[PDB]
Amino acid sequence: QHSQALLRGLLALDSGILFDVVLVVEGRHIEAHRILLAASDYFRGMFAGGLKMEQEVLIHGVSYNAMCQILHFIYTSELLSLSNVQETLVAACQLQIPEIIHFCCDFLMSW
Amino acid sequence: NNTYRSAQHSALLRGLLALRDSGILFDVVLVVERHIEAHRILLAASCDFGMFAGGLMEQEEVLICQILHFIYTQETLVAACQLQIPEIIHFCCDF
Amino acid sequence: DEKYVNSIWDLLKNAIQEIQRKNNSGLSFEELYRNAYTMVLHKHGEKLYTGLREVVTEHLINKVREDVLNSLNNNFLQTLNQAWNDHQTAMVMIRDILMYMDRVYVQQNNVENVYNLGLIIFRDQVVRYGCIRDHLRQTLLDMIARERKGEVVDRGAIRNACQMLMILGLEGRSVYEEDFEAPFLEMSAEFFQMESQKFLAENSASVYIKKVEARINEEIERVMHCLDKSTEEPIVKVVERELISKHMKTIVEMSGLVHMLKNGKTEDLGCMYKLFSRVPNGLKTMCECMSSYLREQGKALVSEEGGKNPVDYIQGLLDLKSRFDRFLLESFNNDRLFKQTIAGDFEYFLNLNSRSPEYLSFIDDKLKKLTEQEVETILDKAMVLFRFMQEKDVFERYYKQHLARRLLTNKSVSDDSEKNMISKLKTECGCQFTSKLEGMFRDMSISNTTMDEFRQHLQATGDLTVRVLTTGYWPTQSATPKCNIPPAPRHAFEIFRRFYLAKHSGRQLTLQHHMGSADLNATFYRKHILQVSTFQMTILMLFNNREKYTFEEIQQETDIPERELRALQSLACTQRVLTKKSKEIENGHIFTVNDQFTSKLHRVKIQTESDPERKETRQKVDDDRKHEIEAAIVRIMKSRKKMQHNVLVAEVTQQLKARFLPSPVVIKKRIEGLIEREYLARTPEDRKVYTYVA
Amino acid sequence: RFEVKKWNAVALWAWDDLCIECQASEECTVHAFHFQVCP
Repeated sequence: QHSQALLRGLLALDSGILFDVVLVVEGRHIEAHRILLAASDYFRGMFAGGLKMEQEVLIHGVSYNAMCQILHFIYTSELLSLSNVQETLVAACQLQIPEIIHFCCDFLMSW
Repeated sequence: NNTYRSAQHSALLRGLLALRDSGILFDVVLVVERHIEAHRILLAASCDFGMFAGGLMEQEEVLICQILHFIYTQETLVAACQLQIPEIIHFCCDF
Repeated sequence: DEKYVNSIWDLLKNAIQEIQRKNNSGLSFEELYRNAYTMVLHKHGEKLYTGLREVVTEHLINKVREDVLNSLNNNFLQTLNQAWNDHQTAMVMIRDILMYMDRVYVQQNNVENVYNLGLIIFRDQVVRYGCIRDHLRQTLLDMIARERKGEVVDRGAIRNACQMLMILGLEGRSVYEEDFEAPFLEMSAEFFQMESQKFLAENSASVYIKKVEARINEEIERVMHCLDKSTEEPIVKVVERELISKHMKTIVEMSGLVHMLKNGKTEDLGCMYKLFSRVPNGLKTMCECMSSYLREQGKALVSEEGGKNPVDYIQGLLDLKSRFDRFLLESFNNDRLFKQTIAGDFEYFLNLNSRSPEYLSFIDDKLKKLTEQEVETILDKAMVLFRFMQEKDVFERYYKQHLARRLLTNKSVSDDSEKNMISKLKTECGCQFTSKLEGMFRDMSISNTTMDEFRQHLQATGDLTVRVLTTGYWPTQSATPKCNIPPAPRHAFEIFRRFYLAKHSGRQLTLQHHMGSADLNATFYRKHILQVSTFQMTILMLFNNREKYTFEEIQQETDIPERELRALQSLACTQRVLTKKSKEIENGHIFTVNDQFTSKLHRVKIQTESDPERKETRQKVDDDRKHEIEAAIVRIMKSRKKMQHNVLVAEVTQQLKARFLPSPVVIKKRIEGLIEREYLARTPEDRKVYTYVA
Repeated sequence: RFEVKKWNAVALWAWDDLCIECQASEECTVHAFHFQVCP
């Protein structure tokens, strides 16, 4: 439960604090925690594995719709709407999280 | 509809520990007495920082081992009393 | 578009050069991943994988080989180590950028991951190379060789080197095995063989074993420290052989086991015991060499000198047992094989002596008057020796004879001491043997009871001491001499005889006059209390008739066997007690009454097996065994009508070995006698098979 | 002069043993035969 409590606190940092990293997938500047992102593997390789480490971040690629759900998942482990599924799968291929890929596949199977 | 969920992040917390072992992205460095780099994000979440988030941010080398370990994964009793953490309290009481 | 992916691949590959080289910046990782991400989606991810492999190989050939070759002169290991660290670092970071390919295309194409691929390239272009590997292997051999000589070397470098080989081996360890592992084992092997050859010059067992044990610890350390455990296990086996197996028997005779046996060096033997305990058949060769010595020493003890004191003979063997028992307790750590070795050794030389049972029957000397506990342990040791003996029946007969003597003379320290010996005999023998001894005790209970009954009879009707003997239980001269008895004692015996006839119906009184003495008086200048055999008593009675009595003359009237009339030679004995020749007994020897004999005490007892006795006693043993097996064979032949000769002799000897080992050749003769006496009947199908005939 | 005194007579008394049946028990004991009417 300690890891879960720590996790809850990490995202609560929801308090507009420690949001050193700023993701940009479509010109829009959304905020995120660099170290916390480096715990979840595109982000892991974005900073710790990144060479220009100077990303505190232009993801570009997929749209924010999918990325918003991707971020909504990496925080509090909660992903996936009927209108927001295929793009999330594509975004789940950019970020190394198969959970979202699996989730979208099951959702597509369902609908 | 069925928005599926998975709390496997419990490799988020694991990665933060490996990040510590890799000695990388150490936003802060704790001056034990000697220095020991740490991550304010985990510190603030583990114990409420107030301190780091309370701008107490001008101190890159904040001046101060059993606690830090537990976070990412006699004196301990005193530290737990000083910094109230229920899990550490229970562990030290059991020990 | 293929040109688009080509251009984006070039950008990614140019950035890959950066990720691979020490400098790592000047680019946005996201772009790089995007390149790889799009390429995989554009069916060019595997194309990128091959290109990545190409630059990885190029780096490990152009930016590595030359660098480590510049260090062929010196610090090759350190330069190679640094290159390995740099390579591994480059592999993980390029992997953390080309991870998407591993995420889908690498597992799809069923190929290895970026890092795995990089390591394979390294163990093909750098490590495990045509020459670089050998340079590393030899320098590691040189490193451990100096470590063997004690030359302080950088064990960290050796450890890093071997560990690096393990990492290159990945899932397997073949890399290290074919790089330094096998060379180290053979190099260490000759290292120990040279050490053992150098030791062969010292020719001293103790220091050899001590430093050999130290070598085991020191060598195994050199391994678990910088050569890990993969090479340690083989070493534990290699050093043990190249240092000890070659001298498995050499060390035994080099100080030496027998040297330790002679000086009772239990501490040195303990080290040798442990040295060969970890050696296959190491204890075996030590045991057989020890048994060889024990055989020699025990045979020397068994070998008679003149004949030797039965007490000393048994005690010598008891002392021999105690020494090796302590050796097993300490040096051989109660090893079961060593125990079995010593046990068989004693069973061997002990039986070589047929007088061993007679000599052990030692027990009589102990029973014939240390504390009770010390005596008990002495009896126990003799019992342990009796166990080694196969002549159980012979010992029982000899002991029961001595027991009967002590019982008749009622001089045993305590019947309880006898009871204990009898009980111990029962544990190591049959109830038959015990019943004989038990019956002897019952007889004594009757004798003392009947004696008082006769005394009560004397009082009722208003110093004879009859000792009734139970037939069988007590062995007696086949033929009682039936000599005349002094009238007064004889008349009194007639009264006890008629008393016993009435008291015990269907029971006679065969007087064994030869057994028993009396308080005979004799003129001595005054009389004296002389303890003489009933035979010597009748002689003095003749002296009452005639002071001058000749050997033959006394026989003509006492009716005593000329040989037993012994009595006259003992009575004369040496003319103090009686004047006859001083000791030699002959017919022409006339005996004159002697009064010169005297003593401070009025009571003076008068002195009263040899080749003849021992011979007849052993013949009795043989005759008993003869009838014994004959009966046993018929018994089982009756139980199992059909019994094949070999089967019959096998079961018979097996069921009888407990008390004695029946000789099969004589068994067959007795078996043929049983065949003649109906019973065994040779079958037409197999004469060996015998059918029982009531 | 030489008169015998306190004579320790030793007389082996004899029947004046287990029957074949028992010989081939000890508890069993002896027209006298060792071990429903007398024969």
